[PDB]
Formats: sequence, structure tokens, C-alpha cells
Amino acid sequence: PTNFTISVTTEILPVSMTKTSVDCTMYICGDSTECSNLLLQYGSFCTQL
Amino acid sequence: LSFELLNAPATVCGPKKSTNLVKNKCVNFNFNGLTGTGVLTESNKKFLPFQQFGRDIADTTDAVRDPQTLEILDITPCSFGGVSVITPGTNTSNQVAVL
Ligand SMILES: *[C@@H]1O[C@H](CO)[C@@H](O[C@@H]2O[C@H](CO)[C@@H](O[C@@H]3O[C@H](CO)[C@@H](O)[C@H](O)[C@@H]3O)[C@H](O)[C@H]2NC(C)=O)[C@H](O)[C@H]1NC(C)=O
Ligand SMILES: *[C@@H]1O[C@H](CO[C@@H]2O[C@@H](C)[C@@H](O)[C@@H](O)[C@@H]2O)[C@@H](O[C@@H]2O[C@H](CO)[C@@H](O)[C@H](O)[C@H]2NC(C)=O)[C@H](O)[C@H]1NC(C)=O
Ligand SMILES: *[C@@H]1O[C@H](CO)[C@@H](O)[C@H](O)[C@H]1NC(C)=O
Repeated sequence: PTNFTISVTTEILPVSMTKTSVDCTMYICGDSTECSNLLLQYGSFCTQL
Repeated sequence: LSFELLNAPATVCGPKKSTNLVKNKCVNFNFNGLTGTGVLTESNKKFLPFQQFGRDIADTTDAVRDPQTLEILDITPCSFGGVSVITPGTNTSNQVAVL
């Protein structure tokens, strides 16, 4: 080669996503007392989430 | 006897005595045999002439019509679900902050 060129290029990368939290009783029962008292003889499927 | 329950005015009803309306409080309510829990406040969601209640996208009741005084009300949950507790170790101290 006898001459050259300067080239500027672009690269795009994800770094992070959104952070969420879920309330187990409010999603399942929803301020019911008949429910959320039946959802107490089920196991620990709400701390593990 | 064959009966149906759907979004329309009630014709024949059971022998239960009505009571007073309590607003802006967490109460159980029974409107025309439709039971629920929550806070009753006034609203503006104008209904159809026959419509008794209206649901939302999650298929949960959102607004209801008072049977005796034909006035719309709406229902919001009793639970606030965005509270977080900043604490040092419970060993060191028993003080917290709330967000
Ligand atoms: C290596 O390549 C570069 C281009 O990357 C050459 O630079 C270019 O030189 C030419 C001739 O001098 C310039 O043309 C001029 O254009 C202006 C109008 O823009 C005009 O008024 C002048 O009379 C002339 O025609 C050209 O623009 C210039 N390019 C850049 C970016 O500067 C360079 O000469 C090459 N070198 C070798 C060793 O071949
Ligand atoms: C449904 O009834 C309420 C209360 O009825 C009143 O008491 C009954 C025993 C009987 O005497 C009715 O004729 C009475 O109206 C009605 O609410 C009343 O509305 C009137 C205006 O028409 C008002 O002056 C009264 O103060 C209201 N009373 C109360 C306690 O709110 C209501 O209008 C009736 N619903 C219908 C079908 O419109
Ligand atoms: C709790 O506090 C005591 C008394 O200051 C200290 O001796 C102990 O190491 C602490 N334990 C923990 C788990 O922080």
C-alpha cells in the first residue's frame, strides 16, 4: 500500500436489565382471608422465589 | 328451580337486611350477592343503564354500582406493596428506616 485511511466504527453492548420483585400472596390470593389461609398449608414456594 | 346470575339488575333476592355504606376504609362488602374486600371510594366511570359492575384486564372487579342509590363506586386493594425496611444487624440495634 501507498496511502492509508482512518476509520471510526461503532459497537453496542447490553450491560444490565430491569430489577423486579413479586409479592406471592397479593398475586395469588389478593387480600382474601379464606385464601392466604389455604395458602399456608402449601409449602415454602414463596421465599424460594 | 333454575336460576342465573349475570350482569343485570336483580329481580328476586334473599332475605338479608341491608346496612349503611362506609367509604374510604378497608371493609368486606356484599353488593347484590357479590362479595369482596377492599376500600370503597367515589369514582366517575359512567356505566351502561343496565350494567351492575365492571372488571379490569386482570379479570378482577374494579367498579360496582350501589343498588339503593344508583351511584358508582370503585374498589382498590387494602395492601400497599412497595415498602422496604432498612436495618442494621438486629444484633447491634433494633432501629429501622422505612422506604
Ligand atoms: C492519500 O489520500 C488522501 C485522501 O484520503 C489524499 O488527500 C487528498 O488530496 C487531494 C489532492 O490534494 C485533495 O483534493 C483536493 O480537493 C479540494 C476540494 O476538497 C480541492 O480544492 C483541491 O484542489 C484538491 O482537488 C483531497 O481532498 C485530499 N483528501 C483529504 C481528505 O485531504 C492524499 O493526497 C493521498 N496522498 C497520496 C500520497 O496519494
Ligand atoms: C330504596 O330505599 C331507600 C330508603 O327507602 C326509604 O325508606 C323505606 C322504608 C321507604 O319508606 C322508602 O319509600 C323510603 O324512600 C331510598 O332512599 C331514600 O331516597 C329518598 C329520596 O327518594 C330520600 O329522601 C331518603 O332520605 C332516602 N333514604 C335513605 C335511608 O337513603 C332509595 O331511594 C330507594 N331506592 C330506589 C329504588 O330508588
Ligand atoms: C452481637 O453483639 C455482641 C455484643 O456486642 C457481640 O459480642 C457479638 O459478636 C455480636 N454478634 C454478631 C453476630 O454480630
